Amino acid sequence: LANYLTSAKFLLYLGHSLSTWGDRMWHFAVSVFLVELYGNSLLLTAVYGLVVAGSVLVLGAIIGDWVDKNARLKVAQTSLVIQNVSVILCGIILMMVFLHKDELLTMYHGWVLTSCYILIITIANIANLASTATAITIQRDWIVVVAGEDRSKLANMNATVRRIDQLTNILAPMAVGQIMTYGSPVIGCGFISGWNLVSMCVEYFLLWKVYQKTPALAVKAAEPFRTFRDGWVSYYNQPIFLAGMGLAFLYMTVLGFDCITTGYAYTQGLSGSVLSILMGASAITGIMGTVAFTWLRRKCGLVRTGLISGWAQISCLILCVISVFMPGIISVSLLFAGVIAARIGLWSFDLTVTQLLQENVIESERGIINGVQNSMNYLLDLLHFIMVILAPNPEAFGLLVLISVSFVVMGHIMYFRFAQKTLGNQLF
Amino acid sequence: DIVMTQSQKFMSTSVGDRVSITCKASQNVGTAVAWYQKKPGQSPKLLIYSASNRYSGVPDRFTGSGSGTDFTLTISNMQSEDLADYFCQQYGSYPLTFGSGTKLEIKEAEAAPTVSIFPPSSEQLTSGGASVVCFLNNFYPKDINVKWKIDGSERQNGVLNSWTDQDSKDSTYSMSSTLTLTKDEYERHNSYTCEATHKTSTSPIVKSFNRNE
Amino acid sequence: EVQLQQSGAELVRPGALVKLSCKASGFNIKDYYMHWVKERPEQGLEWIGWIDPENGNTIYDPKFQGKASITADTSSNTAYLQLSSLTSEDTAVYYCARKRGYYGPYFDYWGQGTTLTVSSKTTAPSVYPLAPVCGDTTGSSVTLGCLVKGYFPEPVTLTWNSGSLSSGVHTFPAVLQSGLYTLSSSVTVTSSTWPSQSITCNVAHPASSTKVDKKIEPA
Ligand SMILES: [Co+2]
Ligand SMILES: [Co+2]
Repeated sequence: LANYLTSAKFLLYLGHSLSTWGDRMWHFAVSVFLVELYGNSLLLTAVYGLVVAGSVLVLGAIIGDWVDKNARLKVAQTSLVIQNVSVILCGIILMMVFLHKDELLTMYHGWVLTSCYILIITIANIANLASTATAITIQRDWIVVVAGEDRSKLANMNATVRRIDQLTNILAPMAVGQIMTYGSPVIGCGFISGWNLVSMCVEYFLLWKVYQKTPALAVKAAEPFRTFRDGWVSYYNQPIFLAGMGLAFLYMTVLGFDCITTGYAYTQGLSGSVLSILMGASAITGIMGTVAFTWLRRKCGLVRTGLISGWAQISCLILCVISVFMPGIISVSLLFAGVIAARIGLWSFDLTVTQLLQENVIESERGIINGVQNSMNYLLDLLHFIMVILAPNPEAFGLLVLISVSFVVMGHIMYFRFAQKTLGNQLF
Repeated sequence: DIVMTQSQKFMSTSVGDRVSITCKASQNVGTAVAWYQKKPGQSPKLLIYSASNRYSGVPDRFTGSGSGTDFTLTISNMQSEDLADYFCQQYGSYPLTFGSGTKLEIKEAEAAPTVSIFPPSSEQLTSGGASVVCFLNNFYPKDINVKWKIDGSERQNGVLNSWTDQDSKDSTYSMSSTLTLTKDEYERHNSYTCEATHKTSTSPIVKSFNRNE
Repeated sequence: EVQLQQSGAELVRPGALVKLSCKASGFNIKDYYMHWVKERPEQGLEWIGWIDPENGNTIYDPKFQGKASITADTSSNTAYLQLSSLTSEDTAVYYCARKRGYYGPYFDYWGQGTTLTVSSKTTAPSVYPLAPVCGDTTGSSVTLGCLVKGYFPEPVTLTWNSGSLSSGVHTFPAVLQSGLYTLSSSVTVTSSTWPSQSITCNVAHPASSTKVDKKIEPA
């Protein structure tokens, strides 16, 4: 309309779409670099996960207190520059070793095939730290200042951000796959480096624009281990604490669709009912869970939006539970009807808690409580990897669901204790 | 429910003094405690939220401190625009509860009341009732006790005591009790006395009148 | 400039209904939660409940869940509280307050307060007054006084000498008795005008137009 296309609400969807696309192409590239190395997805993939999770679990509160105490534009631009420079610097190494593979040049401990993995993981970890800083600042700060005082416009911005994430999580791997199989997987990596280089400048510009277009953003209000407990007791002294923990418990889940494609995904061929539809259906219930949020939130409010988005997830995971017992092939039918029909309650619950954290957390503590929620989210994602490794046998799976459904039911009791304490012990 | 408690109803202070008002929860609120100040006949205004943050635009001499269960508002170098009521609200959980409040008051030296008894009036005497007033004026500390001794018989029933507010010119106080007896009650008795047991002097200031006079 | 203006000064026979209004100006009632708070005479603040104007969800303090109904109208930008089956205990000042989240750190803006009086009486005042001086030795300050009693339901302004008074004019706060009221006011100055050319008390109850004067004669 040329009137909506220049709003600061749209130059934010755009600057977010570009960042998410860059991050996701680069994740699929690094996921195909882990095939020029140990072909297994258990040891080395889970160790990549452990490294990124540990890094953010440690530095979440320091990153948060850096987001607060400094500025709004310098923070966004520093984090943007850092992530895109680290992405091109990892893509260059990825290429310069994706060509010269299996050439041990020196015999000492700095040899190639392992210093390459160490360097890729360190630079990927810096990329992830920077992108977490950008997530904190942009979403939890600029969506709340841009959305003004409007509890139904902020709901729409949250659901919109999530829908962009959900469609990019599909379309970015397919684009980079057609590039990496069209010509070759070396020009692919060089291309993702170039893409990230140009979109760095584009997003630099878009952020500067959104800053000029809403003047409410220019208005601001053992030190490392000091500000690690000055952020983990604050996050505990908050009245909203019990919801941000009930959310963190939904991350220690093996039934998360991305991980079930690793183990217990055999006997089904690609493009028939797996990555063409079963990867494309979980992107439908991810849009169909963000449209239930904005709807339920009007009819029944933001605390009973989390209470129906909880007995929805729990009730569809009673399908993944009757599966492993099969009481009166079938079993793989249900387990995937559960993992997919329970993303309606998981993406609707993720959005209430995101919006409770947004309007109930003071502006001064807005980055600290939002770093310590990230750290809480990985601390439970870490204990997710610690459980897939040392328990990787096919026989030992019938239990990685029951102790992955129990952290769901235990994260929806820490919300039912939040609800019953906020709006009517006997009123619901 | 969390029951916020403020031990002191009154605090006697002086200008330029540091006064610390204390508030005590009944459960672990965390840092969920805000501090309001209200002056007589007004609406409560914010001072300090989340137990330490100073709301934007309140002077820099209001400080707030504490965590967990025991909290403190602190006025450094108190001025004369601070004599008010202060109370702590908790927003840790619903229903919200407020502290019952703590009234500041400028502190004077000490004084004893000028007790003055006044016998029933003629027009009231024909009105089926006779009320005897005593007017203790310009007192020291707020608290005081009267003595309704008709025929040296302390009558605890039918009394009404009303105390002023600290005068802005002398920081003193005043009070007035009135025994409300019947027209047949003031007749059947003979003596009428009022005494003020203030802290100023152990010898009570007793004033009395005679129905013979 | 954000304001909340309230309807004022209602007087209600007990057992009836009443509805108290709170009109917002400078913000949208809909972006906030609206809270009602009660302050009894010489008592602490008490919380009645909130209403979410968007969907009309109300939460009450369990001791108000019977006889409090908070409603709101966004079109008029105004919130309402209905008190039902009124009693003597209901008399208090009601405040309307504005909070942002379910756990907003504060009530930044407050209503002016609405005094609600629940009683079943209405009459004029009886001004009876006299100075006392007998059997005394040396006069203190002749300490004259006044007693307005049995006022039906109004705020009297008994002032002596008609602005000829001095700082020696102490007005004792009024108090209820048999559903009527009672007050008093004392003066003590200029021990020469006692017995000699003196001043008088003038008390005027507006709700009854009882503007009566009474010059206090000696014993
Ligand atoms: Co990423
Ligand atoms: Co996994």
